[PDB]
Amino acid sequence: RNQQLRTLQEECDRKLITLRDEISIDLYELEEEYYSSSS
Amino acid sequence: AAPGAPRPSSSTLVDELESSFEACFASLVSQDYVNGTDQEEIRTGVDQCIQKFLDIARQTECFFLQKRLQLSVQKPEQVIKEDVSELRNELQRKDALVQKHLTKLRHWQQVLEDINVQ
Amino acid sequence: AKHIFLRSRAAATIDSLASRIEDPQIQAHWSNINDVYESSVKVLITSQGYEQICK
Amino acid sequence: EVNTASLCRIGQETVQDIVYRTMEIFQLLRNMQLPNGVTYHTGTYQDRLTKLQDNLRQLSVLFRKLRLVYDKCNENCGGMDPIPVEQLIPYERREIAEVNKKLKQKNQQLKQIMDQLRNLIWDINAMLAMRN
Amino acid sequence: VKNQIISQPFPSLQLSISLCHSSCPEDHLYVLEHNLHLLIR
Repeated sequence: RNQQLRTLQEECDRKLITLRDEISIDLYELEEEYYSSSS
Repeated sequence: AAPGAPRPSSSTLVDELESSFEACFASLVSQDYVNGTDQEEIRTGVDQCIQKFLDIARQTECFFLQKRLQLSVQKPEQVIKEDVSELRNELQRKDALVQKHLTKLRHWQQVLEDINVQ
Repeated sequence: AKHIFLRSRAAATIDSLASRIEDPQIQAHWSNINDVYESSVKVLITSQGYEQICK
Repeated sequence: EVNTASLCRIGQETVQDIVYRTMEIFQLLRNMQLPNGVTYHTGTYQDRLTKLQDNLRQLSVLFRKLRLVYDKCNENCGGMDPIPVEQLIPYERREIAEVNKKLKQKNQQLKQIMDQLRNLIWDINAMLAMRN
Repeated sequence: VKNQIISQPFPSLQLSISLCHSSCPEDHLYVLEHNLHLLIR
């Protein structure tokens, strides 16, 4: 059960890090688009 | 007409660019004997050719800005249409990027729906 | 304290753009790894329609 | 029908890109190592000369477009034939305004979406203290 | 006083996140997990 829950939380943390990376990519790419707006 | 003020010449701003460009490179590509001893010699010439090149470039660019300003103060409708087209392109690009990000986030959250089977 | 301070800083930065539009705008860039207490924010002048003004 | 402003912008962009291409090709042919490499038999120089010819074609068509747009500009001399140079030193647009307002509304909406995305995207900074 | 711990670094906002028995800025979820884990830490 220990190994089960550890693998579960490890995959959860991996998915969270991947989502963080995706969100940061979207943000940084949109911030460049945010500079384009001259208003 | 070396000390004279007037410049008796014409036909420039077009041939000058290619001339200056090919000038200090023909020195390189040449089917002629090259003495195997030289230092700090061609450097002066290449600095001169790049200097005159960037100078005439600056001249052309300043002429372009002058013409553009005179056109805008003459025909502002053209500048207005240009700005409208630029704004349309910017809005289209923004919408495309927004749709792409939305689709990416959708695809991402969709596959990690039941990651925890439980 | 850190949370409310970061919030106020972000608010001030984003309001700066609204308060001054004709003036050179400001781009916003935050880090990708922010510690519990430590964090960093990248901010550039980013003069409009030019890329050679990053001084 | 005229697009003279866009023409001048394209010409400026083209000459700037020509200078950029010159710099790039100089940086490229800068590290022109010995073709008869000890380890590399025929790998590098092939792609090197390929990119060389590519940049050559690029600068050629750039010069062509420059000449074309210059001829177009110098030929279409319509409006202000005198063109006073001393007229540059100081002492309808409804559709334009509507499009500007629409773009500003879309920008504000996108900014609100991005603001929400900020909080929805940090997501690790608050809880990295015990994350694994 | 009772299940509430009010505090102020400086007079700008409120504090004392808390809970109770049964029978916008998303500063709601990631404020409890930290203090929760603090005990096991």
